[PDB]
Amino acid sequence: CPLMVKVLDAVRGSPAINVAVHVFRKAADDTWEPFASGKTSEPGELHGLTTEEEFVEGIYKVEIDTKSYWKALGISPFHEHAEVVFTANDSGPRRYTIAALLSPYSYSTTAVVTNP
Amino acid sequence: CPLMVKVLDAVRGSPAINVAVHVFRKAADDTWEPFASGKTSEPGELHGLTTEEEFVEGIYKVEIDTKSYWKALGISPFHEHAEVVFTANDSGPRRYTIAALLSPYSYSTTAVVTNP
Amino acid sequence: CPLMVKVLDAVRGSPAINVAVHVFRKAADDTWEPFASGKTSEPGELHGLTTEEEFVEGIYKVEIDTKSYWKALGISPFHEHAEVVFTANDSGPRRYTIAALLSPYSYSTTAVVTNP
Amino acid sequence: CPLMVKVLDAVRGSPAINVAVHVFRKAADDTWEPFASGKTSEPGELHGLTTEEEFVEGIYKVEIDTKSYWKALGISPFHEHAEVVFTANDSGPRRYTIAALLSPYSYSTTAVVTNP
Repeated sequence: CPLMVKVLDAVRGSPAINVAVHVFRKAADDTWEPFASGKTSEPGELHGLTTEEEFVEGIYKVEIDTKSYWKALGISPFHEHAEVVFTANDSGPRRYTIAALLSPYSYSTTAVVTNP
Repeated sequence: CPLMVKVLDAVRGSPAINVAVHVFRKAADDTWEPFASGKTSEPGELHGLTTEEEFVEGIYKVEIDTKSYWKALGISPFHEHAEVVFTANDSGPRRYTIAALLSPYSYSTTAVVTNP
Repeated sequence: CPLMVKVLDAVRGSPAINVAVHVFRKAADDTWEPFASGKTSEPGELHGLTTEEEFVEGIYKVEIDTKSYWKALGISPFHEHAEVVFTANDSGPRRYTIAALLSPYSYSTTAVVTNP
Repeated sequence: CPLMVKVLDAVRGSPAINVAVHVFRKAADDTWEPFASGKTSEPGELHGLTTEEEFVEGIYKVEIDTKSYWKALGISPFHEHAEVVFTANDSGPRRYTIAALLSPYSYSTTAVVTNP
């Protein structure tokens, strides 16, 4: 698991469950290729998106469907979605945790990059 | 101003000056059309991007070139840019402030929406 | 102003109005001495807390009464208050802006420090 | 483990290791009693601070010595420390995760409160 996504809800102080996540990779065409997707589970995590073989250097985009999450709760949100765009670079083994902290009119995203 | 962007630097405790910002509007073809651009000035703000007449209902993207900002300081940051995507003016004209707080591996963005 | 406090609400996308703020300075006895207080006004700001002459070197505490803010809105929040503690003016006089972004279970605080 | 503390470094995109944490409980005297302490480990977590028997309803303070952490890295920080003050309330089983995201001039803190 070189790539993990974790989503938290700052209004309720809870993991954000059932949030759709889409991952894209920038293709030679300079367009965004579907790469992986999933919905967050009870602890607000999405595991198993990819494997070390497939997760080669490149530019990746992580799209989190925050608007549907707030709409389920009855809260009118500002953003259409939250996007995280980054380069993956070989340099030691790397694991990536992309964390997102959600409010209706604000979000924070942080990357924790560790080397096992 | 109907649209104002404010950018702060969490490492130095200072406004983020000379940050490039590009604004796009989603067209009828579902492509992103260039709408306005500029660079933050010394208080970390960008004003004058649009007028009330031009700033019609639509889906807008604000792209903040964070990577160039950190590289000019000697830091290799995680994100390629910070992107904020939102529906604007769909219940009438509003005034939008988009704020971004920058760190090398993390950013936060908040919207303040007022009714003129 | 040598000291300004700005408070935003991440749930509503709005400045946080009528929030009580108390400022304390650490005394020679290591107790917290009351220094200034006030309430945020409609743009979410509190000005006029002190003067350059009064705002000497020291350790200062800014206490933001977040709990009362959320309770007046019907929400039972996690934190009792938000506290910001910092050394001020130790290399000469500076101008401080203390910003706080509020959600029910999360808050962020940032300092912007400028040299007059 | 009803209480866990997790500390992240937004400059380096890493867990914040060896950060001192002190936990206090508000005593009948209305003063702060030492309750638990520790230093964060490699994944930036502090476990084992207390037990369900001892963690009764009350007001608790968590103090994170952020200033020493930045000083070790050669970065001049703004805050003396980060403080988190909250009430623990019986109402179902509750576990508390206090998360802190650190930058030199900014920090965020979030509570994730779950019921097993």
